[PDB]
Amino acid sequence: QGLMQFTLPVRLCKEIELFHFDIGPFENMWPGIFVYMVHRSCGTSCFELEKLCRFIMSVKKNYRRVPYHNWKHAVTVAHCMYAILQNNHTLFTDLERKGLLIACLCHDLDHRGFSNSYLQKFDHPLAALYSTSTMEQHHFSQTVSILQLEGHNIFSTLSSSEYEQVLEIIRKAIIATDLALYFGNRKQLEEMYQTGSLNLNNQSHRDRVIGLMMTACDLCSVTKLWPVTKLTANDIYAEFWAEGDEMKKLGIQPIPMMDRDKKDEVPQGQLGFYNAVAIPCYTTLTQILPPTEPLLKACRDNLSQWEKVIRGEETA
Ligand SMILES: CNC(=O)c1c(NC(=O)c2nc(C3CC3)ccc2Nc2cncnc2)cnn1CCOC
Ligand SMILES: [Mg+2]
Ligand SMILES: [Zn+2]
Repeated sequence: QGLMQFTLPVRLCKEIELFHFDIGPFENMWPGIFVYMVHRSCGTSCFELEKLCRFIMSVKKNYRRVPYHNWKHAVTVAHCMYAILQNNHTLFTDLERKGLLIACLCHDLDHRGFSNSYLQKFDHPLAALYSTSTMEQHHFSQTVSILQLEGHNIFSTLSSSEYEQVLEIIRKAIIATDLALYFGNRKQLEEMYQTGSLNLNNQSHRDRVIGLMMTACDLCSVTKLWPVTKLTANDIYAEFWAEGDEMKKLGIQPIPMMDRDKKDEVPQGQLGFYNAVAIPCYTTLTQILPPTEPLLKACRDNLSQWEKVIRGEETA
């Protein structure tokens, strides 16, 4: 009952509070870690533990054995959201605490390792069904499916209209992880913040901020200790290159990040990605949520590490 608290070994208990925490190589431990994060950020009364565990294991089952967009990534993204929530606890509603961890867990459901562009060029049926944010609408669709399985409705105690709000929080959160949308969203939040217009009681403003939190959480692999960030970059390029292979099989030249014949220009590509995407992302998020500072700091640190790789002072 509410007398049963989830607990972590001492190192995990302490370090899970750090933005740069790595959830480790033991898959069996990740459901325990997520439940722990839900109990401490939401509460032990937020979800029926039996439903949550059933919902978690179905979500895990619907993640694929791909190098990067996998179950480890879902929990990692949830953990980053947990860290943002714990250090900005005053700024979020009950529905947002409930819904955002779950959105992070579900945000890449049934990812096969291929971008929205590959599905468009392949003419995947999902591209007829969802003309933009294709994968992201599929991720949400899969979330809803899993909620509608017997014994899986973790939101069963909520009123009809709360359930609808929480699903709309989840839907918009998952859609926000379409990076094609992030550039617009970050520009808008940037202008809004500088002008002083930004207003966390304005729902459409809340939506934008949660969307940037999701971008930041989604990319949070660039905010880990260097060994984690460097090893995780191998996994994403494994997917990028498999997709470039598939682009080439369609007789289409892939963009450079997905061409494995450009493996030697990964440090250059990363430098490009941090300056254009990551740094601006965590910068804007740090302005809006000052206590998310360590994400930006660890991002600048890993940039300086890539610079070191370029100049031959570091290996990868
Ligand atoms: C839009 N750009 C690019 O998506 C892009 C790159 N994307 C990533 O590296 C990357 N993308 C995602 C999301 C977009 C798919 C997440 C993590 C990434 N990296 C990473 C590094 N370390 C550890 N885990 C992950 C690389 N080159 N470009 C082109 C150059 O862009 C400026
Ligand atoms: Mg995704
Ligand atoms: Zn993701």
